Amino acid sequence: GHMKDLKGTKTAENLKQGFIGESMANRRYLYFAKRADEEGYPEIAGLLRSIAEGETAHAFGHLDFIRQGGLTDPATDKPIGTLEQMIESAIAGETYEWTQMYPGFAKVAREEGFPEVAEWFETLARAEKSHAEKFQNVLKQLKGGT
Amino acid sequence: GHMKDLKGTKTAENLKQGFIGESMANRRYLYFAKRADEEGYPEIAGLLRSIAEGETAHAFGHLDFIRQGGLTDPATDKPIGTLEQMIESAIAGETYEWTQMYPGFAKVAREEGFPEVAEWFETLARAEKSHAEKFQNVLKQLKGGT
Ligand SMILES: [Cl-]
Ligand SMILES: [Cl-]
Ligand SMILES: [Mn+2]
Ligand SMILES: [Mn+2]
Ligand SMILES: [Mn+2]
Ligand SMILES: [Mn+2]
Repeated sequence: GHMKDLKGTKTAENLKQGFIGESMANRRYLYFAKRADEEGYPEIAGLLRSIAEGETAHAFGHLDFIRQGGLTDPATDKPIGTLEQMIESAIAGETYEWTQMYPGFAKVAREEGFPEVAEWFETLARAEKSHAEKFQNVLKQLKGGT
Repeated sequence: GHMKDLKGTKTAENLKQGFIGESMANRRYLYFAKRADEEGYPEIAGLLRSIAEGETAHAFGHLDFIRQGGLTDPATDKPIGTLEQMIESAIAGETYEWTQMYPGFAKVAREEGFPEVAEWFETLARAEKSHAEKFQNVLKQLKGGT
């Protein structure tokens, strides 16, 4: 029982990268499943969806080791030990997306001659602003307010 | 109607990074929802799950622009225009994970004194090998075989 700290280790970075790849895999497989669905391949669609559940299990297990080891959220570098911390992590990521990421992407898309992509990024910025506000309302309630 | 190619643009990289962040957000929010569930916060859990659906919509829309613009899969740098290409992308990512990513992570985890994390990475390598084989079997069927 020689217990070591994950902070600042390569393993900590590897758990974060594992989480990213697992997250992408579930999204990709469910996206692919819709193409199988369209074209009439229910067994392929079903396999994609079942393997996607595996990737959920993998992502969540990475997060368990991250949280239990006192590492931060891969997306935000904020702690995710408690429910309030998790909501704070949500708010930080949403805030980054609507105040920095998506408006910057929309500006670049317009500069590069991709106005339809820019309008999408603008739509998303508005959506993440909404998400942030709604998470802020839950945080206020968790902290004992209205 | 002055149509430009997304390949090699900043916008192409921004769609990929958008996809990564959206993927992580859906995973994180569903993970957070389970903590809300445990502790008896059904309205918070429900909000997390509903916002997670938004993040699905966002991720899938990024993939639509990627695919429609002839860009490759953020996770594998493989085309994802057709169902067979999507399955090939799945196989490539699974193959990377079991033949390189997870065994390398397990080796590093053991070196750094994290055997329980290593055993997890070893479990995952075995799982991704299984996923690869099962996707390879579907690809063989899509190509007209048994
Ligand atoms: Cl089928
Ligand atoms: Cl509640
Ligand atoms: Mn996996
Ligand atoms: Mn959001
Ligand atoms: Mn989003
Ligand atoms: Mn897999």
